[PDB]
Amino acid sequence: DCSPGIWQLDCTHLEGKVILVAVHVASGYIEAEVIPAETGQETAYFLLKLAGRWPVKTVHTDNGSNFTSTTVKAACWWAGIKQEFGIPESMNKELKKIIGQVRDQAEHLKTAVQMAVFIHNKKRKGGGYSAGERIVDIIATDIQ
Amino acid sequence: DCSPGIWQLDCTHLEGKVILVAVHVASGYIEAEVIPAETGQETAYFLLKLAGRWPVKTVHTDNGSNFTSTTVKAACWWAGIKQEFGIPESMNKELKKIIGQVRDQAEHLKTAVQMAVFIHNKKRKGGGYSAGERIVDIIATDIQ
Ligand SMILES: Cc1nc2ccc(Br)cc2c(-c2ccc(Cl)cc2)c1[C@H](OC(C)(C)C)C(=O)O
Ligand SMILES: Cc1nc2ccc(Br)cc2c(-c2ccc(Cl)cc2)c1[C@H](OC(C)(C)C)C(=O)O
Ligand SMILES: [As]
Ligand SMILES: [As]
Ligand SMILES: [As]
Ligand SMILES: [As]
Repeated sequence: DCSPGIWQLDCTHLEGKVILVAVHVASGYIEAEVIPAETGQETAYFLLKLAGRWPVKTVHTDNGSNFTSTTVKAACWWAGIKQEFGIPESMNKELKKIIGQVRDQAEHLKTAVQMAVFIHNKKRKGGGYSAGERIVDIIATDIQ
Repeated sequence: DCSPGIWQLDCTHLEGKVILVAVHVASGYIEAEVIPAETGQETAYFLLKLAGRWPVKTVHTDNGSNFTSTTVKAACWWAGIKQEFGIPESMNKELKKIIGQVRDQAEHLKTAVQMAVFIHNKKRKGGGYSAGERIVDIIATDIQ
């Protein structure tokens, strides 16, 4: 399906804390970080992080105002990301499911989150690669 | 050259702050994070993060005592990482070079670091893919 450089970025709340969640839409691969609160500075920094790892062409979000900080515009600018003016899923419900199941295993919400991300990116499809294998396949295919 | 699941993990110091630096040895691709101080908890958490993203088989370090926390052993255990009992470069000098050059562009050391990581992972070889393209090629090739 989708162009290999599109990502979706959003925040959920759990335990009084904010989770920032990136989804590479063609694969389903997520990365995620617990931040103390939703600020433009946290978003910018996460985008900077994401961009030096993957080819990030455009990012979409379900709250466009997330992206209005100058901080955030500065990060998109410097790393050459364009915003998605062009899409009018839920992993957030599912990753939240996975978090709920491991929460036991860890003291800090952040550990549970990364544990949940690990499980998600590694599960093979109901029948069939894993999100982790898919993102890498898609992005390599788009190289060679 | 090297097995696609080997990583090197180490810390450098700059500005009174600790930088944790992961290097995928077959590609030269790095990821990096500024942490407030070198603790076993920071290392564990970074490994958890790294492992849900890439297939991480073994990790090496230039300071084996970094890896003796139970916290750290717990993270390697849960994510199935083995430590490298089997290697007797410098990117640290080079990434530090790249940091020194961009430091100007940012207030916080952390931003400069991610900016430096971005530049590193994206530069094409002197003649020739980039570290970013290489890691993805290696890891996809080892899938199919
Ligand atoms: C604070 C902590 N203390 C521990 C003490 C003993 C053991 Br065995 C594990 C942990 C883990 C622990 C839990 C799970 C895993 Cl996979 C690895 C370590 C944590 C976790 O925090 C990090 C990862 C930041 C150190 C946690 O939140 O529980
Ligand atoms: C605090 C800060 N304030 C700013 C104010 C105006 C503008 Br234009 C950029 C920044 C940037 C800034 C600098 C570089 C880039 Cl690439 C993007 C934003 C930062 C950076 O911090 C992060 C990334 C955490 C927000 C920084 O350390 O300078
Ligand atoms: As957000
Ligand atoms: As943007
Ligand atoms: As370290
Ligand atoms: As280990």
